[PDB]
Amino acid sequence: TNLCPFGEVFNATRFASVYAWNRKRISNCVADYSVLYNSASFSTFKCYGVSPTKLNDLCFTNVYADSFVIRGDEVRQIAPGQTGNIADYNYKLPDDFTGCVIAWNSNNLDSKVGGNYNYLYRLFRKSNLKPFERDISTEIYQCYFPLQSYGFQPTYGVGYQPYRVVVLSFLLLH
Amino acid sequence: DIQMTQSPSTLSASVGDRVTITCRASQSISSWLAWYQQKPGKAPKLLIYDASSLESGVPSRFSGSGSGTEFTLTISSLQPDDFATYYCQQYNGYPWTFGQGTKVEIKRTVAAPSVFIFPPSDEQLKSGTASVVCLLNNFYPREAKVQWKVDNALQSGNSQESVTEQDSKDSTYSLSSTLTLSKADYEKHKVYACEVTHQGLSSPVTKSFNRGEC
Amino acid sequence: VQLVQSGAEVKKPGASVKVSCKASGYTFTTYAMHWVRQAPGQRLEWMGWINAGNGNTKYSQKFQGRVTITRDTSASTAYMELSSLRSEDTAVYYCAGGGGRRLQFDYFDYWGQGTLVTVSSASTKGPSVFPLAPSSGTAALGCLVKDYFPEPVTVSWNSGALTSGVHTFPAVLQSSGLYSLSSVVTVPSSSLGTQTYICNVNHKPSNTKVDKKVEP
Ligand SMILES: *[C@@H]1O[C@H](CO[C@@H]2O[C@@H](C)[C@@H](O)[C@@H](O)[C@@H]2O)[C@@H](O)[C@H](O)[C@H]1NC(C)=O
Repeated sequence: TNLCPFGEVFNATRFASVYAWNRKRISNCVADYSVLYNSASFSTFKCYGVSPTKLNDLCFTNVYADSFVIRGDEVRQIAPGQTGNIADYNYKLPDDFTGCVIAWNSNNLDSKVGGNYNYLYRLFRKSNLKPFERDISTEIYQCYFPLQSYGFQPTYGVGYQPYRVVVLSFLLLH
Repeated sequence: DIQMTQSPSTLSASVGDRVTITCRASQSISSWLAWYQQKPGKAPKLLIYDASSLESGVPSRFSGSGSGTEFTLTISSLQPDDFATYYCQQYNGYPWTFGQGTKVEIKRTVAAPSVFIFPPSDEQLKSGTASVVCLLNNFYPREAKVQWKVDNALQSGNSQESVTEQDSKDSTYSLSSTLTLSKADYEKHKVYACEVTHQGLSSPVTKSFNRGEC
Repeated sequence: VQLVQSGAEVKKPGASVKVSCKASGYTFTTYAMHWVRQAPGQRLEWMGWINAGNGNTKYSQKFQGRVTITRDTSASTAYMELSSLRSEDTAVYYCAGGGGRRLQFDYFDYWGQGTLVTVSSASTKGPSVFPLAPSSGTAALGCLVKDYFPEPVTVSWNSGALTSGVHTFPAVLQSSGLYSLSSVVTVPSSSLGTQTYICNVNHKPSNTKVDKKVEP
């Protein structure tokens, strides 16, 4: 009878590096999808299961909210079947993903004069990641380093500015 | 380049008081803001980051607040080891910059000083330099003016002060100011006195000596 | 997580100072390490930081081309070196850092002990102690520790045997270039002639000992 804390997700002060992306499980509660459907603070809102029209906690047993920050061009990689650096090495969705990708421009929050070296992404990897697999390793090679910083600064073009991404997976199993 | 100015530069309070320093910024920093505690002779300690997040194992009585451009650091009820200087620091910009700070000191009832004046020893007076010393003993609050007069001529820029940390027993400061002046200048003149103006004196107090006890 | 820096140094203007900061108990291998200095009773200044992984550095423009931050991953030690010092540079010098699990270069989690660095055109010399005699209820008398250039001085009274009423002031830096402070005690004027008051000045760096009688 108590509410689903999407606010803790979307309105979080800090967001994860995509390589070490964050996943929050939404257990028994009720929150409204159409709230965000109308929110229109959102530049990318694509769903693969079904239109957000269910209006309740209608017919759902577990909801996984993945969030992280990638750069602006990279958002088109948060989809079934993409193959770039983010899809290959940092965050891969299943081909039969059913869920919503939600992205929105965070230039004003995550960019920094001088450049925000906090946010990071993995650049090489021996093999691709299976979908929802994760890699937080920081092993120097032999001797060169596998993570790189975006270093967002707010004069970069929208292709390079930070984007905050929320990926909502939907479990039915029960 | 981003400037931080914390509002009560000093603050008397008693144990148990609710206490609220303020930090303001040139620009907005939306929430990228940390608070620090610093005690004399010791490195700073992180207290609050991203404006409200309470660092691990820092007592809950500290609490940060504010977004954008004006920020606060409440202390719900003050404890003895909370007497320290406190800084803020922005991480929205570059160079990271801090505020000037807020010494948070022990409120005490008004304590007028006991002024003393010391001629240069003849021992020193052999070296070509004379030092004249005015002692302000055991007073509170800190606000206090010292004016040196030589033959009743204002002396300015040739005198340096120094001040103790709030005394452990009675919670009072003490100041020593010192008129350094050429040997002949001291010998040229007769009347050396210092004038103390403190919150608690009702009238500026002068404490005087004449060269060679004249 | 423990940061232990390198003692304290003092050098001539135009020279350079290297300051190490060995840090222990860090669970991971990629964390930020800043250097931030505190000029006398002044604001804290951020200077720059290095990355514990790739060794990348971000310097504040105010010191660009003057400082250099090395990271010696093998002995888990962080070095800071500032060259051609202008005496605006006398300060304590802390190494900060943190974030740990989550990287951030934003705010400082753990600090070193601080290392104090002095820039002056002076050589070591012991003080010259001068008495501060009384006049006239309660009387006040003192010493004076003038014209010294170590870093510290410490003064007691009657061989550690006077602690009530003693006040010893923070030093003052003279345009001559030498630190000069004073230490005093308030005593009952009634028992002035009977008692003998003698302050005990020691300044270790220059191997110097002085215990000056004070009388009227
Ligand atoms: C996130 O916040 C949005 C902005 O509206 C207000 O935001 C903050 C400052 C609070 O005052 C909040 O209570 C307000 O509603 C909301 O419109 C939005 O719904 C919030 N997102 C979620 C998922 O709750």
